[PDB]
Amino acid sequence: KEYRLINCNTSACTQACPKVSFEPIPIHYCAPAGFAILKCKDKKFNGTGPCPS
Amino acid sequence: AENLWVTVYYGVPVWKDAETTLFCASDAKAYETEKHNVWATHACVPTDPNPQEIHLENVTEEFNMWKNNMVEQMHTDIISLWDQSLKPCVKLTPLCVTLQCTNVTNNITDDMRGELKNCSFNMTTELRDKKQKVYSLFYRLDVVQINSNKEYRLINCNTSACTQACPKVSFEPIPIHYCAPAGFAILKCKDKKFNGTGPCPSVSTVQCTHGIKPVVSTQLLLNGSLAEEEVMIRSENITNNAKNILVQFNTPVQINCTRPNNNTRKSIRIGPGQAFYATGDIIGDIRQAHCNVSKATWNETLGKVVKQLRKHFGNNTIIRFANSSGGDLEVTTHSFNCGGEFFYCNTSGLFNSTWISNNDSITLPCRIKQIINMWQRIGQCMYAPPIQGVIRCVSNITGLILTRDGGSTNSTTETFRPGGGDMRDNWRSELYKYKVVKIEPLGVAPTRCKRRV
Amino acid sequence: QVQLVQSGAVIKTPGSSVKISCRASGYNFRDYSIHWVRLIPDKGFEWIGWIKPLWGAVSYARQLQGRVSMTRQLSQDPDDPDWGVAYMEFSGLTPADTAEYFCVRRGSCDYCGDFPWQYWGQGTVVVV
Amino acid sequence: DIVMTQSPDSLAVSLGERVTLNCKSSQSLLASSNNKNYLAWYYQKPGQAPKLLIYWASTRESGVPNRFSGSGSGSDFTLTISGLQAEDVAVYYCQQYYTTPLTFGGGTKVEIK
Amino acid sequence: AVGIGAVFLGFLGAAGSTMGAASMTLTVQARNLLSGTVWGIKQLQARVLAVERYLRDQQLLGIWGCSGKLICCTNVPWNSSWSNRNLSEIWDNMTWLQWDKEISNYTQIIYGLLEESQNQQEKNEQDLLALD
Amino acid sequence: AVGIGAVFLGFLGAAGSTMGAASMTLTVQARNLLSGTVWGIKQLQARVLAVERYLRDQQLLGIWGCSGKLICCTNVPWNSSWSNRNLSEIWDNMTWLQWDKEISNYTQIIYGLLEESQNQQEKNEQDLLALD
Amino acid sequence: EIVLTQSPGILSLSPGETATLFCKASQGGNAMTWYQKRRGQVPRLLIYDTSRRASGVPDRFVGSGSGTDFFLTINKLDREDFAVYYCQQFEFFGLGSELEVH
Ligand SMILES: *[C@@H]1O[C@H](CO)[C@@H](O[C@@H]2O[C@H](CO)[C@@H](O[C@@H]3O[C@H](CO[C@H]4O[C@H](CO)[C@@H](O)[C@H](O)[C@@H]4O)[C@@H](O)[C@H](O[C@H]4O[C@H](CO)[C@@H](O)[C@H](O)[C@@H]4O)[C@@H]3O)[C@H](O)[C@H]2NC(C)=O)[C@H](O)[C@H]1NC(C)=O
Ligand SMILES: *[C@@H]1O[C@H](CO)[C@@H](O[C@@H]2O[C@H](CO)[C@@H](O[C@@H]3O[C@H](CO)[C@@H](O)[C@H](O[C@H]4O[C@H](CO)[C@@H](O)[C@H](O)[C@@H]4O)[C@@H]3O)[C@H](O)[C@H]2NC(C)=O)[C@H](O)[C@H]1NC(C)=O
Ligand SMILES: *[C@@H]1O[C@H](CO)[C@@H](O[C@@H]2O[C@H](CO)[C@@H](O[C@@H]3O[C@H](CO)[C@@H](O)[C@H](O[C@H]4O[C@H](CO)[C@@H](O)[C@H](O)[C@@H]4O)[C@@H]3O)[C@H](O)[C@H]2NC(C)=O)[C@H](O)[C@H]1NC(C)=O
Ligand SMILES: *[C@@H]1O[C@H](CO)[C@@H](O[C@@H]2O[C@H](CO)[C@@H](O[C@@H]3O[C@H](CO)[C@@H](O)[C@H](O)[C@@H]3O)[C@H](O)[C@H]2NC(C)=O)[C@H](O)[C@H]1NC(C)=O
Ligand SMILES: *[C@@H]1O[C@H](CO)[C@@H](O[C@@H]2O[C@H](CO)[C@@H](O)[C@H](O)[C@H]2NC(C)=O)[C@H](O)[C@H]1NC(C)=O
Ligand SMILES: *[C@@H]1O[C@H](CO)[C@@H](O[C@@H]2O[C@H](CO)[C@@H](O)[C@H](O)[C@H]2NC(C)=O)[C@H](O)[C@H]1NC(C)=O
Ligand SMILES: *[C@@H]1O[C@H](CO)[C@@H](O[C@@H]2O[C@H](CO)[C@@H](O)[C@H](O)[C@H]2NC(C)=O)[C@H](O)[C@H]1NC(C)=O
Ligand SMILES: *[C@@H]1O[C@H](CO)[C@@H](O[C@@H]2O[C@H](CO)[C@@H](O)[C@H](O)[C@H]2NC(C)=O)[C@H](O)[C@H]1NC(C)=O
Ligand SMILES: *[C@@H]1O[C@H](CO)[C@@H](O[C@@H]2O[C@H](CO)[C@@H](O)[C@H](O)[C@H]2NC(C)=O)[C@H](O)[C@H]1NC(C)=O
Ligand SMILES: *[C@@H]1O[C@H](CO)[C@@H](O[C@@H]2O[C@H](CO)[C@@H](O)[C@H](O)[C@H]2NC(C)=O)[C@H](O)[C@H]1NC(C)=O
Ligand SMILES: *[C@@H]1O[C@H](CO)[C@@H](O[C@@H]2O[C@H](CO)[C@@H](O)[C@H](O)[C@H]2NC(C)=O)[C@H](O)[C@H]1NC(C)=O
Ligand SMILES: *[C@@H]1O[C@H](CO)[C@@H](O[C@@H]2O[C@H](CO)[C@@H](O)[C@H](O)[C@H]2NC(C)=O)[C@H](O)[C@H]1NC(C)=O
Ligand SMILES: *[C@@H]1O[C@H](CO)[C@@H](O)[C@H](O)[C@H]1NC(C)=O
Ligand SMILES: *[C@@H]1O[C@H](CO)[C@@H](O)[C@H](O)[C@H]1NC(C)=O
Ligand SMILES: *[C@@H]1O[C@H](CO)[C@@H](O)[C@H](O)[C@H]1NC(C)=O
Ligand SMILES: *[C@@H]1O[C@H](CO)[C@@H](O)[C@H](O)[C@H]1NC(C)=O
Ligand SMILES: *[C@@H]1O[C@H](CO)[C@@H](O)[C@H](O)[C@H]1NC(C)=O
Ligand SMILES: *[C@@H]1O[C@H](CO)[C@@H](O)[C@H](O)[C@H]1NC(C)=O
Repeated sequence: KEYRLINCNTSACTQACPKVSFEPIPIHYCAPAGFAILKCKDKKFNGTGPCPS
Repeated sequence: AENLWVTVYYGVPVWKDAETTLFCASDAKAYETEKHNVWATHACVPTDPNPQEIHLENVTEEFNMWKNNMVEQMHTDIISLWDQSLKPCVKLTPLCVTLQCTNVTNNITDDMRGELKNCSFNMTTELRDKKQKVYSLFYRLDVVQINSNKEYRLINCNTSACTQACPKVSFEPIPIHYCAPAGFAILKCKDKKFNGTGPCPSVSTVQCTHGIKPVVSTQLLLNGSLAEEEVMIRSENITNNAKNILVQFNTPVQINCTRPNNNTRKSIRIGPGQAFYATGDIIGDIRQAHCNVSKATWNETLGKVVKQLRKHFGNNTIIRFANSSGGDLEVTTHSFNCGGEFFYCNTSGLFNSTWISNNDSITLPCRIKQIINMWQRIGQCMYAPPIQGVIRCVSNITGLILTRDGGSTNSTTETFRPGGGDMRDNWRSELYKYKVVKIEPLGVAPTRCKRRV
Repeated sequence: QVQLVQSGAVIKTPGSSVKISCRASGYNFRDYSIHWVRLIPDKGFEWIGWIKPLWGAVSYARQLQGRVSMTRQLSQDPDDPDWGVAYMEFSGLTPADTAEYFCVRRGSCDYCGDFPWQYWGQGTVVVV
Repeated sequence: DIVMTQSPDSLAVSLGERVTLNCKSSQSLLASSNNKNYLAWYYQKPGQAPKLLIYWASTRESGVPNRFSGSGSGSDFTLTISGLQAEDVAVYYCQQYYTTPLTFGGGTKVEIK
Repeated sequence: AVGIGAVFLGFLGAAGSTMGAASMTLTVQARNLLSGTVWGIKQLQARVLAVERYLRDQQLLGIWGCSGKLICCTNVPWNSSWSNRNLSEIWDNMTWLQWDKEISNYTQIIYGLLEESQNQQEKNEQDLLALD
Repeated sequence: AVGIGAVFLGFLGAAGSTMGAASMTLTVQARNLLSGTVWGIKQLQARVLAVERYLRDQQLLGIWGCSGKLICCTNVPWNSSWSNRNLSEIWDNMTWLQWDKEISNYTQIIYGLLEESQNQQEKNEQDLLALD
Repeated sequence: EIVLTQSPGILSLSPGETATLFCKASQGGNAMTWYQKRRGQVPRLLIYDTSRRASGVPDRFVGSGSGTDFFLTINKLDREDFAVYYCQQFEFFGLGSELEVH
């Protein structure tokens, strides 16, 4: 009864380094100069059509 | 008329202190060499030696080499640039192998020890089927015995695959000029008696720094910048004992250093386009690598530095010099690179002095390592290939890096140990003059004129 | 967090050579110097010596030279480099050396000097 | 929008000694262009129209003596009193005037214990 | 206040001279302010920092009265609460390195007044053209 | 048309106000238009796109009459085939977001006339200096 | 060597009062460090650089003075704030200023 890994015929499998963690930390996506970012503060806004606020 | 009107002026000469990234530059003769036979020859811009400076009258800026920037930048850049000349090189993955080591063919003395081991091992050939048997010569400091039979291994077989230093690229120092970008300026202190702290009365602006040959030496910093007329000792705070004292003296001390062993570089084929340069025969006598300083001029410079050390410690102070208290190899014994060869030379003959408040030459022995752990990284060692022939080099002892011991319980004396420690004490002895400032135009001032509509 | 954790207390004979370790964890151990300082009853704090653990550069108190010896053991792996072990072999034990010993570290602020010791080990009580 | 949250709900102390109060903002009110910051610290008596105490997040109003200090920049702000009087023991307020809608703090009712 | 002299008169040469004498050499510091496998990124971000700083300073000038004058006068008066010192003891006594510290606190109070006076002068000019 | 008020008056604050009222705050959008191992390339090309756009707009201004005025008048008359609406119903009724759509088709017809009038005024000025 | 001398030594004060602790340096021109050691506990950095407070210490510990005269002023003495206080200059120490409860 001899086995193998399932990925022995597609790739050498890179170990995730135990030093680095996979926890989520919040990203802020900032715009460069000349561009702006608009946020919709409307309550009943389904993500399509005119936002009044 | 007593009402003044404000006016903004552009191009106003006034600066603040700032932290920016200076860029490297080399001389035109340093730019002349090519193909990365040294580090990064075309990465840096060419410039003149002794770049242009103008003097600033009636100006006074306070300097501080200890809270200075751009020694951090030079330290980071020289570490990263040391790393970037190793990616094309050869990893010694197939050489971490069982070494069957016997003694070198020599008249063995049972009291002393042979510093060379003749080690045979299986080496993989350029074909992946056949392996060969090949021998080499290693030092005691590079191999350790794993537990009749006598089989060894390398000391770095459990931490890293050891990148061979490429024999094409050389490790000689070539002077870097650190040039400022637009909007920034660099100020140099031309004052004589300036200890690197406080107001400098005579500064001059300059576009690039003067030439800084990158030397790697823990104790006894070599080929440095000489002082003007007397020995100058420099420290952040004298009474703190955990601060190093950087001693820069006037006339340099000539030191000669040599390996008199005539070696044979022998090539071993690891794989396709993979060559390991090992030691072959020792042609002739098995002699010990060493260095010489002059006895008389070293006693002279020690008298000068005691004369200058008695200014901060009172006149009736007995100044004595003893060797390093302990540590690793390259923090206790003074390290350098004599043309692609890393020496570790014993300084116990130098710092053996006592000083009361009333044709010879010192030989000092050296060890040689072939694998090194520069800057004490976690997984990056470096094999260094052997080089042909007797190797001698001449250098100038420019200064010292001293450290006072923790004097308490009525210290009638104060003693001084040599010590390398951080490399930045080596780098702060060259950028002690300069600082970098941000030039800010658009001053604003009152004068007696309203704009005519 | 930054932790300096020592070995337990010990009872030694007059003339021995005691060894006290100090595992540091939670920071880059190659950066900060480790000081050793003692406390004697009815004598107060006495400084023993520091070590720079990047190369093990030691410096000792003047009246304790020839008796103390400091070494270190770094972390050699690319996965857990945030620990280290300092050592202190204090030899030539007399009954005047009955004291509580401490491995300490400076703070990590930009005006913290070498000697402004923020972090402190729990101390090892040594009775000779 | 911008939430202005005062950290205590009340503060009942004796008279004569100093106190201190805080107002945290959900958004950094420090205007990067003017390099000056936007808090109005108000003071409302029982049954009275309020008055300003601190403008530009640090500066006292005329008619207000030297015993007040608006302090702090960025996002968290501190009104420090130096000496309490009997005329002072009523509700304080913090206000951002950086954007629309103009939102106030919760109102820390300081009285005498 | 310029005379005949053959010395180079270079960048930051009159930084220690009095500010009535460093004003006669302001085109030098204006001139020497712009032109000057991985390291190209460092050099390139240094160059774009240089041109960004030059554009920010030229934009601060341009929203005021002077866009390319390099010496310009305006219509806000010198509030004597700012520096409370005589006119004779600035242009013949102090330097720009020393005058920078004495109004660094009152800086950014002045710049808003400069923009305010320039916007008011622009709308007055627009109305004066409009009534014609 | 400016008054006393303590609110911040920030970038794109008067985008929905009428264009006779957003014209009193134009230095704010002019100010907040320039300053703001692989990712340095993305940040760096974003910064050079910003300074390139600023230079293109300043070049379009500079080849016209105004180089740093931020409100400038010129000598081409408003062709009433472009917008065919009253003066009272633009500065008190509509916004720039709504006026942008109504002359976006007639844009680039106007800019050539602006360059033409500025080149003709430059050569008339050169000839008027030349006859003296 | 820097001989440090602490002047009050044993001082007994009621809780809610203020304490002033004096440290005297034989050589001036340097900073002073203030530690607190409670009974059977690990010492804690209170004050470094003669005025700066450490991380996690309340505001009522006020360091002051210069030259040879160094003051530690505690205001509104808590019950926990009755311990031994030490002044450090570079590697030297005082003999302890015990603060006892009246
Ligand atoms: C402190 O400063 C001194 C002064 O510069 C340094 O001394 C020099 O050190 C370098 C490198 O260590 C020496 O360079 C090497 O010299 C060897 C001796 O040959 C010399 O003499 C012949 C005949 O006159 C010349 O043709 C030759 O150029 C040398 O001047 C050479 O064998 C070496 O050349 C080999 O390696 C290079 C590497 O690229 C190849 O290009 C060559 O073709 C050849 O294979 C090399 O040139 C230099 O000679 C030293 N000068 C003096 C006056 O002694 C110290 O090293 C420095 N201290 C420290 C610690 O750096
Ligand atoms: C740097 O260099 C110094 C000197 O250049 C070097 O110090 C020497 O180290 C050795 C051992 O490392 C010391 O010990 C000697 O070792 C031999 C070995 O058999 C002993 O026999 C010697 O004893 C003789 O001398 C005694 C006293 O005179 C006699 O009582 C005895 O009967 C023997 O005759 C001796 O102990 C040696 O003493 C020192 N040298 C000096 C001057 O102290 C140092 O080790 C080098 N640094 C490093 C890191 O290696
Ligand atoms: C060993 O010597 C060095 C070299 O002098 C010395 O470094 C200096 O430390 C001081 C702090 O001890 C640094 O700070 C300055 O201190 C002076 C005098 O107090 C003032 O100009 C400034 O401090 C003011 O502001 C502080 C906070 O705002 C206040 O707490 C203080 O009371 C003052 O009002 C300034 O910050 C100084 O910059 C360094 N100088 C250098 C060149 O490094 C070091 O402290 C000495 N070691 C010891 C243990 O004293
Ligand atoms: C500074 O100088 C002193 C004085 O020479 C050095 O002390 C000496 O150190 C050596 C080790 O390098 C000692 O040698 C001994 O050799 C025996 C041989 O078997 C070995 O078993 C011992 O463990 C020890 O290695 C020597 O006794 C010692 N001498 C004295 C008087 O202490 C010191 O090493 C020098 N420091 C440096 C950094 O060079
Ligand atoms: C999301 O809401 C929008 C309105 O804002 C809806 O869009 C309109 O839907 C009606 C039919 O219900 C159409 O007659 C309109 O033409 C739509 N307007 C637009 C602008 O699309 C939309 O149907 C909603 N979507 C969902 C998934 O609920
Ligand atoms: C190192 O050891 C090797 C053996 O592994 C020595 O090489 C042999 O030397 C003897 C003596 O002349 C010859 O007869 C053999 O033919 C050699 N064998 C090979 C494979 O070369 C070598 O001489 C030793 N070198 C040193 C410096 O000790
Ligand atoms: C070969 O090297 C070994 C070491 O691996 C030598 O063995 C010891 O060497 C030391 C110093 O060289 C002597 O003090 C010991 O007495 C040696 N051990 C024995 C059991 O004699 C060995 O002497 C070297 N030479 C030979 C010919 O084997
Ligand atoms: C090189 O490889 C050879 C063959 O793989 C090794 O020789 C073997 O050594 C073991 C242990 O002594 C013996 O049991 C085998 O019989 C040997 N095989 C042969 C073919 O000789 C040898 O040890 C390796 N190393 C060196 C230095 O020669
Ligand atoms: C380096 O020189 C400076 C003077 O330029 C010394 O600094 C002064 O030292 C005196 C005491 O001797 C103090 O009273 C001054 O306040 C210091 N001034 C400044 C600006 O720090 C300094 O002590 C010297 N340092 C060394 C190591 O010799
Ligand atoms: C080191 O050894 C080599 C031998 O490999 C010496 O080179 C020989 O030198 C002699 C005369 O000096 C010539 O006749 C030979 O042709 C040389 N042989 C080779 C292979 O180069 C060299 O001289 C020795 N170096 C020293 C300093 O003694
Ligand atoms: C270090 O080496 C230099 C050679 O590079 C020695 O200088 C020579 O000294 C001899 C006398 O001993 C003179 O005849 C030579 O003319 C000198 N040559 C040069 C180039 O200077 C120096 O003496 C050596 N010093 C020591 C301490 O060994
Ligand atoms: C060590 O310093 C000496 C000066 O003390 C250097 O000698 C000078 O070298 C330059 C060119 O390198 C010559 O122009 C001078 O004439 C030399 N002066 C003297 C007095 O010799 C020497 O080059 C330095 N380096 C070494 C390796 O000795
Ligand atoms: C790899 O092996 C598995 C198991 O036999 C098989 O399901 C899969 O298709 C194979 N993949 C390839 C690319 O051969
Ligand atoms: C590697 O082996 C040497 C020799 O046994 C030992 O001293 C060292 O601690 C080892 N390193 C590691 C990371 O195991
Ligand atoms: C030591 O003596 C010298 C005489 O050369 C004098 O200049 C200096 O001031 C003296 N220093 C002290 C501390 O007495
Ligand atoms: C110290 O000096 C003496 C005499 O000069 C010498 O005999 C001794 O070997 C020296 N010490 C060392 C460790 O070399
Ligand atoms: C600016 O503020 C500082 C700190 O309050 C003050 O010392 C300085 O005098 C002020 N500037 C002027 C010109 O008064
Ligand atoms: C511009 O062209 C479009 C498409 O032909 C047209 O609908 C629009 O009305 C034109 N613009 C104006 C202002 O008439």
